Amino acid sequence: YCSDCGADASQVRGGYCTNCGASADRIR
Repeated sequence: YCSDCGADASQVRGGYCTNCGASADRIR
């Protein structure tokens, strides 16, 4: 998941969370 908004890991792409824009480091 994305720690900054809680979107599902499957929603990251190109090094960012494609929902809220967070960087890849914030995924857990």
